[PDB]
Amino acid sequence: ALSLDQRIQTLAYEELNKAVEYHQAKAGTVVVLDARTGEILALVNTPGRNRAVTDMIEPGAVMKPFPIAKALDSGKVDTTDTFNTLPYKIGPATVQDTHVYPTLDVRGIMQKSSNVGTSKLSAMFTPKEMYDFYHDLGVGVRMHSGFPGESAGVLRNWRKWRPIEQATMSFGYGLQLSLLQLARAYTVLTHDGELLPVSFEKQAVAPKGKRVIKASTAKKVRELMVSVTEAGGSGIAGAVDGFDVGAKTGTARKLVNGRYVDYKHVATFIGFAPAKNPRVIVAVTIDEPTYSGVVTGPVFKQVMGGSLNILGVSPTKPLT
Repeated sequence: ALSLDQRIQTLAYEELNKAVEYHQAKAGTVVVLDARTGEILALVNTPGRNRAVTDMIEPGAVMKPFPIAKALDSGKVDTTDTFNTLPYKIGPATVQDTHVYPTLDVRGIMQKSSNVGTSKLSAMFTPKEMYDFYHDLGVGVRMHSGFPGESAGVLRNWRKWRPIEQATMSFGYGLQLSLLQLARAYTVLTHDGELLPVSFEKQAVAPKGKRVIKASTAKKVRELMVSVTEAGGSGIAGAVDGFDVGAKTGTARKLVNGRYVDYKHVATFIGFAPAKNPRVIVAVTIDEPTYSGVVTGPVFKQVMGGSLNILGVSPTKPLT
């Protein structure tokens, strides 16, 4: 009475193992969720504990869709609004992007993964507003999936935030989530603005979402996220032939490993497809490979591609 699909589980397992071996990494995880139910279709880790659920990371750039969605959902910004995306200071700290652009619109902020752009969208909101939003996505909240050792992640009390911390949180540092929590947060994008419960049991009743953003906002964000896997986007390595894919990639950071402190870079890729009418969310992490997109994108691409095949979803465009 598990919701896991053996064919997808097997696919995930082989793709993860190939990537971990190839990049000589320390560990890895793949999660596949049903994008409209929250059921787990696959969950695999390298050998040891269930890191997908037990281990939390500072997610980095894969968090950026969320402050973007919040800004659009508020009515305060439009996708065509343009921002100064030059590096800037918060007291003595600098917020800066990997690749510097003088200005980007909201689409460009998504496409190029701008930390400056995201932090400026977040800065339109009070600490309490952003905290309440992250809390409502499930950050720092127990999913009660029925897995033991389930991490709640970390979301610090907004009464303690400095401006720099609000800023870094918008681009995924200074708060912490497990990969399963991250996949679950993505249901806000796939399930028309409502956060779904996560479950490994075959569902008998339709799950009830908790509305976080408008359906129209969720639809717009999934459209923006397509640019990420197209030419000019930071996630081109996880494009899937035949489909439009909304995705993010980034370098997450792991600061806790089981019961111990740690400090490791974690390549991450998460996304959903088909982008207009998503069926599944695939999330991948690979711990300490020895360029996030190039490491995890191929895993994401084969797991997502194979998952859509296995579920019988027709390509929305001719294969190249």
